[PDB]
Amino acid sequence: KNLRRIIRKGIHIIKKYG
Repeated sequence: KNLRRIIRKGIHIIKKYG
């Protein structure tokens, strides 16, 4: 995909998990 890092950026949630 494109802007994947940007697309998921706005989301960046799974990263705030653990």
